[PDB]
Amino acid sequence: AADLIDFS
Amino acid sequence: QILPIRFQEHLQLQNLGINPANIGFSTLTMESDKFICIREKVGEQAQVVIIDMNDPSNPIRRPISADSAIMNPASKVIALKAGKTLQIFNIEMKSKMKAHTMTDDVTFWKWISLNTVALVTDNAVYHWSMEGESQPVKMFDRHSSLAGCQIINYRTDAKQKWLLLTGISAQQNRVVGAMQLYSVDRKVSQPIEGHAASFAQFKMEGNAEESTLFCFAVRGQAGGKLHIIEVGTPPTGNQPFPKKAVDVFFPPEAQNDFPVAMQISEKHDVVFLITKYGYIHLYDLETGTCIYMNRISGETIFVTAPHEATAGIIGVNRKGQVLSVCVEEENIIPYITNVLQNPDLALRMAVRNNLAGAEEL
Repeated sequence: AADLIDFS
Repeated sequence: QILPIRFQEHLQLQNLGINPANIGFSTLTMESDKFICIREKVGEQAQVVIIDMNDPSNPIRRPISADSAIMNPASKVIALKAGKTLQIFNIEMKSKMKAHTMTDDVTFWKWISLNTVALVTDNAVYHWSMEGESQPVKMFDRHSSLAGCQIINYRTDAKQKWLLLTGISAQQNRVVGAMQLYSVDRKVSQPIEGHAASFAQFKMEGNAEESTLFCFAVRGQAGGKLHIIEVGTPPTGNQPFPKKAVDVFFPPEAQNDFPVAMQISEKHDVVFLITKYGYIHLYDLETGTCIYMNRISGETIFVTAPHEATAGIIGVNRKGQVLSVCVEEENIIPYITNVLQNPDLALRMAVRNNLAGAEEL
């Protein structure tokens, strides 16, 4: 399951 | 001209480029006075906007694929979900702290403490501790009286032994509140008609131990009532807290109004009640005596939290005004003596909560 938030 | 409460505007979210279409119950969360989170689609891309209330003019936007976002009350730790997929992130560490996959969609969730998330599904309520490798634990099964309600809130006492789930629905063309009060120790549910509630700790003079109080407000057929009840057997040695019932007034032009939020000040031992259609009420926690009533707005305040600084209540309305109400510590005792003509209450509150103005009565 992919992260539900992107910090990039 | 002196009022027993103080209003304060902290923020207009439209001054930060928040689109008013995202200022509502399902897209804006305020789990404590420290942060507001807003979910916005900006082009194709879902984002969360995080407003640090200590640095409000510098919000951070981050892409998400979550259907819901709730910030921890104390820490830049965010809980995100998409259907059954739950994730916890420490934002400063850019790190996934915890993940869990539920077997039911979570229709409502919120932080009930510094370290615990409450999850409501179609049929049950769970607590998920952030300690170690804890996974969600079922607290109780939902009562049939809340079946097909919009879940609007969940609250607990300090020790998480008394749990209260609140739903609303349209019945006979009014908004009817259905609450479920659960005893963790006795494993029994009590359905209660109610619109808004809070627990509170209150130490009666002549008691060694605090009492655990359950306060709720309802607009029933009987009309507006507020109740203050001790839950659980008093600590041994303690006198029991005598139950209070008092009326909640609605004016004739607010025939469709009802309570939507309650916060209790443990500094002042007062109950703040806010109605759907913009009225504020202040009640004494000890006696239930109505201290004050007034219209804030025509505007619905759709989310509230404790305001730690003022021991008050903070909220957001559909315009994006971030507004707090607290006791005006300088006026409350003069106001109760002179305007309410209740020197008895005035004097009790003066010594109980160490306030000024009962020197002269």
